[PDB]
Amino acid sequence: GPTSFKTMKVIDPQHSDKPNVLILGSGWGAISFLKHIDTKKYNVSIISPRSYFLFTPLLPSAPVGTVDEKSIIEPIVNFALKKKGNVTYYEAEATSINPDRNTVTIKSLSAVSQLYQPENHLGLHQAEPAEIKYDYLISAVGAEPNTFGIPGVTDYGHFLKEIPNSLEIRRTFAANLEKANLLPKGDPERRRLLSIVVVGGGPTGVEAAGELQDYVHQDLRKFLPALAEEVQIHLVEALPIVLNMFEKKLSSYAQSHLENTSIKVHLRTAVAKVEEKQLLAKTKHEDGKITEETIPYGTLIWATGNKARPVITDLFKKIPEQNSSKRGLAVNDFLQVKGSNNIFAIGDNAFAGLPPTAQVAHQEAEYLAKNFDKMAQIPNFQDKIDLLFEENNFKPFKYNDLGALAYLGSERAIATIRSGKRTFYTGGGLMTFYLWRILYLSMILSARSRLKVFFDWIKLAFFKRDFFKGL
Amino acid sequence: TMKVIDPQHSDKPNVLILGSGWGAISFLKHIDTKKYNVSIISPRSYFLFTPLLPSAPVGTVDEKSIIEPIVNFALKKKGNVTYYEAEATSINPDRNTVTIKSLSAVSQLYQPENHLGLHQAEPAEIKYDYLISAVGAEPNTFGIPGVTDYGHFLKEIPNSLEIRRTFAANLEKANLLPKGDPERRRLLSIVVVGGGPTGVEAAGELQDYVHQDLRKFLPALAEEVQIHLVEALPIVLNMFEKKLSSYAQSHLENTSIKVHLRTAVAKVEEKQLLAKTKHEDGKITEETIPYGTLIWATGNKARPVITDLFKKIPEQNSSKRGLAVNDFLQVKGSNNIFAIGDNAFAGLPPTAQVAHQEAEYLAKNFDKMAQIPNFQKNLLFEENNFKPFKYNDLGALAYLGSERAIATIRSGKRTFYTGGGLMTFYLWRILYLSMILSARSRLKVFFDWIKLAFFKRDFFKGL
Ligand SMILES: Cc1cc2nc3c(=O)[nH]c(=O)nc-3n(C[C@H](O)[C@H](O)[C@H](O)COP(=O)(O)OP(=O)(O)OC[C@H]3O[C@@H](n4cnc5c(N)ncnc54)[C@H](O)[C@@H]3O)c2cc1C
Ligand SMILES: Cc1cc2nc3c(=O)[nH]c(=O)nc-3n(C[C@H](O)[C@H](O)[C@H](O)COP(=O)(O)OP(=O)(O)OC[C@H]3O[C@@H](n4cnc5c(N)ncnc54)[C@H](O)[C@@H]3O)c2cc1C
Ligand SMILES: [Mg+2]
Ligand SMILES: [Mg+2]
Ligand SMILES: [Mg+2]
Ligand SMILES: [Mg+2]
Ligand SMILES: [Mg+2]
Ligand SMILES: [Mg+2]
Ligand SMILES: [Mg+2]
Ligand SMILES: [Mg+2]
Ligand SMILES: [Mg+2]
Ligand SMILES: [Mg+2]
Ligand SMILES: [Mg+2]
Repeated sequence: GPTSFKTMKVIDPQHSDKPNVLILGSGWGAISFLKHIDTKKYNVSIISPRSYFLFTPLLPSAPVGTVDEKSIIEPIVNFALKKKGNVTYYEAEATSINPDRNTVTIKSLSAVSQLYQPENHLGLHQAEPAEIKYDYLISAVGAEPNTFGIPGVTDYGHFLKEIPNSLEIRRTFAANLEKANLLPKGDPERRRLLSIVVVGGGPTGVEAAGELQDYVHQDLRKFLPALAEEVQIHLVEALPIVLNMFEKKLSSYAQSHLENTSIKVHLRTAVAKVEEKQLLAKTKHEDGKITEETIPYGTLIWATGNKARPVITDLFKKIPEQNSSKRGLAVNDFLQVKGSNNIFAIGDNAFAGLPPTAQVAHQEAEYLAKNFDKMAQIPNFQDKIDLLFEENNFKPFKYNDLGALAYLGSERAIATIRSGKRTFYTGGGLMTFYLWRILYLSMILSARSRLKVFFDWIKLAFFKRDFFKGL
Repeated sequence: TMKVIDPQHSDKPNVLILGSGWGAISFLKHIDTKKYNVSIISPRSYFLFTPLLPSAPVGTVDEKSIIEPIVNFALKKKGNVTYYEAEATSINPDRNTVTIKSLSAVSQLYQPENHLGLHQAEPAEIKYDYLISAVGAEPNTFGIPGVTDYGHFLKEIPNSLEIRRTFAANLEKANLLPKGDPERRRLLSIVVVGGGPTGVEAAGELQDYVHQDLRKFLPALAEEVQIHLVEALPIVLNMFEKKLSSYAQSHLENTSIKVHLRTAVAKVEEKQLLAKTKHEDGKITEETIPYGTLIWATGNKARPVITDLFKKIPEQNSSKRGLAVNDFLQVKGSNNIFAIGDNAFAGLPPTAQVAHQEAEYLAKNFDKMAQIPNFQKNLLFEENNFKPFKYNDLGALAYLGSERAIATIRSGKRTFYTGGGLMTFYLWRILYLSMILSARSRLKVFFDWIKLAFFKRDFFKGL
C-alpha cells in the first residue's frame, strides 16, 4: 500500500566526476566493449551472473574433450586487471532495467569485486536485491535458446549454449554408452542408447555432430569398436539445405562429407514433439506431402537459435518506441536503444537486421567504445544525445561481413573469408580445416585461453580425448 | 538366483585385481597378459596420482592432469583385460568368488565379445584362480565428532572439487562483509589437520594461491586469510631429519601459516572446532578455533570388505589394520589371495612407494609361476626358492609452498641427497614428474606447470 516500507538499496558511486558506465553481460558484446573502453575517462561496472567470458565457437568441441571446458573460458577479472582505471564486477543477474530512474535491478548476488585500492564498503548481502545506478547503460545480455513451443525439448533435450550444457551432454552420452554396452547386440534399446539427435543445421549443430562423430570414430572405436559402429548421429534441419549462409555448393560438399562420416541428415524436417525416449519428426517434402517419423533417441542436442530474454522483453513494455519489438531491442545508427537517451544495446539483445553472431557483436562493441572515446572529448555529452551524435558528425555503425567457417568432423571444414565485395578464400577440404584452427585460435580474446586451446590440440595429436562422465 | 562369471574359455588362469590405484595399476603394468587372463574390479575408472592431489584444489595442477583412465593402461596389454566399474562388497575365499554391487559398466578389451548378461545395480559374483587385493584404505576420523559432516577429506578427486567449492564460496561471502567483521575472519579461515607431507603441501598450495593469485585482484582479502596447520606430534614432517622439520616449520610460519603442534582436534562443529594442546609439561590447554574450511589430511583405516574378510580366514581373525601377509605377499591362510598396498599389513608404511614396489615384485613372481607347471595345478614358493619381498626405501619429499621443498634421496644404506631449499623444489618437480605412470598425465602436469609460469591458477567454483 501507500504505507509501504519498501526500501531498495541503491548503489550510486559519486567520488569522481567520471561518468558511470554500466555493462550488462560477460560475453562477446560486453567483454569486447570492456577491452576497448577508456577507464581513464569512465568508471566501469559490469553485471553478469557468469564470472567468465565464453569463447563460443569452440563450445561444440568441449562435450567430447577435443578442447577442455576451462580452456575456452576466461575470468572477467583477468580482463579487468588489464584496465588502468576502476572496474567493478557484480556477479549477479539483471532482472529489471529501470530507464526512467537510470537504474538496473539485480538479484542472485553471489559476489562483488572492486578492482581498485581504496575499496568502499557497499553494504550488499548475497541474495538481497539492489539497484545499480548508471550514467550510461550498455546492454549485452545476449539471448536464450528457443524451443518454439515444441513440448519436451526443455525437459528431455540439452541446449548447446553454456558450459554446463557441455557437461550435461557428456554425462548423458557417457551414461548411455555404459548401459548400451551391457545390452546384447540387436537389442533395440541398445540401438536407442547409442543414438544421438542434433537439431539445427547451422554451424553449431553441424560442428556438434562432427565433433561427436570424431570422438566415436577416433577414440571410442579404439576400445569399444562394436559399440562405436552402432552409434547413429542424426542431424535434423527444417530448411532444404544445411549451412544456408554459405554458397549452396559448399553446403552440398558439407552434407556429403557428413553423410560419408555416417551422420544421417534429415532435411525439410522439423521436430513436432519430444518425449523422454523418442521424438516425433515431420518432413515437408518438395511436392507438398508430409510424412511423420518417430525416432528413438538416447541423447538430444537442441541447437536451433535464440529468443529475447525476459529482462529484455520486460524493457520492451516500458519504452513506448520499443513496444513493437520482438527479436531484440531496436537501436538507431549509433546503437542507442530507441526511446532512450541513455541506453545502448549491442550483440544479440539488439536487433537491427544483422545476423546474430559474435562477429557482429564484436564489431558493435569496438565501434561503441570508440564512440565513447569521442563523447569524452565533447563536454556537452555529460534528451539531446541522438542529436549530439549527428551534430558532431559521428559515423553510423557499419557492419563489415568478414565471412564464415564450419568444421565438419574428420579434418574437413568449409570457409569463406571476405571483406567488402572482395573474397579472399572460399572452399572446403583438409587445408580449410587447418585454416579453421589457426583462425579460431587467432580470434580468442586472451593469451591464457589461447595457450590452453593450443595445448589441448597438441595433446590431441598424441592421446585420446578426455571423456570423463563426471569431471 | 545369483549370477556367476567364470571365464573358462582359456586354460589361462584368471587373475582378479581389486582396485585401480597404486597397487592395482602398477601390478597391471607388469603382469604378463599372454600367460594370464586379467580382470579388474573398481568403482573408480581411473588411476589417481595421489602425490599431486594436494595441489589440485587451487588449480596448480588440474584434476584431469593427475588421473589416467584404466582403459589406457589396459590397451597397452597384449592379452585380454576386462574392467568392471563396480564395488567389491564381499570376498568369498571358500568358493573363489568376489561379490560386486553398484555395477556401472563392463569393458571387455578383447575381440570376441561375450554377452555376460549383467545388468546395472544387480549383484554378481566374479570367479578367480588368483586374487590380487588392492582396494587401499579409507579416511579415518578417529571417532572425532563432526569431521565427516563438516570437514573434507583429502583422498579423492571429488574431495579436491569440494574444497575448492567450499573455499571459493567463503571468499565470496567474506568479501561482501565489512572489514573487522568476525564472520569475515571466520570465512577466511582454513584449518588443515595433519602434519605429514600431505597436510603440509595442502597448506602450502592454498597459501600459494592466496599470496600469488588472489592477492593480485583482492589484496585486502588475501591479507586476512589465515591458514592453520594442526599436528598431534611435537614436530611436522616427522619422518624426516628433525633439522629439515625445523626448516619446514620455520618456512611455513614465514609464509604466514599458523602451525599448532602437540594439538589434537577434540570435536568439530559446523562453524568452529575444539583444539587441545598437550604441553611437554603434561598440562592441557584448549582453543575454540572458528573456521570456514576444514581439511582433514590425516588417518587411514581398513575398508569393510577387508574387515569382513578377517572373520573368514582362520589366520586372519587377529588382524586390525590390514591383511596379514607372508614374505611373498600372500594372504596368510590362502594360496588363492594376495594383497598389496594399504589393504595389506607387512610392517611397512602405508605409502605409494611401498605399494608400487610390492606390485612390481609380485608381477615378477607371476612371471615365474607361469614357468612352474605345479602352480598351474598344485608353501610352494619356499621349495621353488622365490626370494621374499625386500622393500628398498628410496626417500621422501615435501613441497612447502613458496617454491621451497625438502627432500631426502636414498638407496639401501646410502643417502645421496638430503636438504631443503629453492633447488630442492625444482628437484621435487622433476622427481614427481618422473614418477607419473603414463605419458599423457606427465604431459598434462608439465603443461599445467608451464601455464602457471605465465598465468594465475584456474579457480572456478563449479568446474
Ligand atoms: C555453441 C555456439 C557456437 C557459436 N559459434 C559462433 C561462431 O563460430 N561464429 C560467430 O560469429 N558466432 C558464433 N556463435 C554466436 C555468438 O556466440 C553470439 O552471437 C554472441 O554470443 C552474441 O554476443 P552477445 O554478447 O550478444 O551474447 P553472449 O556472448 O552470449 O553474452 C551474453 C552475456 O550476458 C550474460 N547474461 C545473461 N543474462 C543476463 C542477465 N539477466 N543480466 C546480466 N547478464 C546476463 C551471459 O551470462 C553472458 O555473459 C555461437 C554461439 C553458440 C551458442
Ligand atoms: C593426498 C595424498 C597424497 C599422497 N602422497 C604420497 C606420496 O607423496 N608418496 C607416497 O609414498 N605415498 C603418498 N600417499 C599415499 C599413497 O597414496 C597410498 O599409500 C597409496 O594409495 C597406496 O596404494 P593402494 O593401491 O594400496 O591404495 P589406492 O592408491 O588408494 O588404491 C585403492 C583403489 O581401490 C579402489 N577401491 C576402493 N574400494 C574398492 C572396492 N570396494 N572394490 C574394488 N576397488 C576399490 C579405489 O577406487 C582405488 O582405485 C598419498 C596419499 C594421499 C591421500
Ligand atoms: Mg555480452
Ligand atoms: Mg556466451
Ligand atoms: Mg546482447
Ligand atoms: Mg547469447
Ligand atoms: Mg589421437
Ligand atoms: Mg590399487
Ligand atoms: Mg590412487
Ligand atoms: Mg591396497
Ligand atoms: Mg588408500
Ligand atoms: Mg564450512
Ligand atoms: Mg601464478
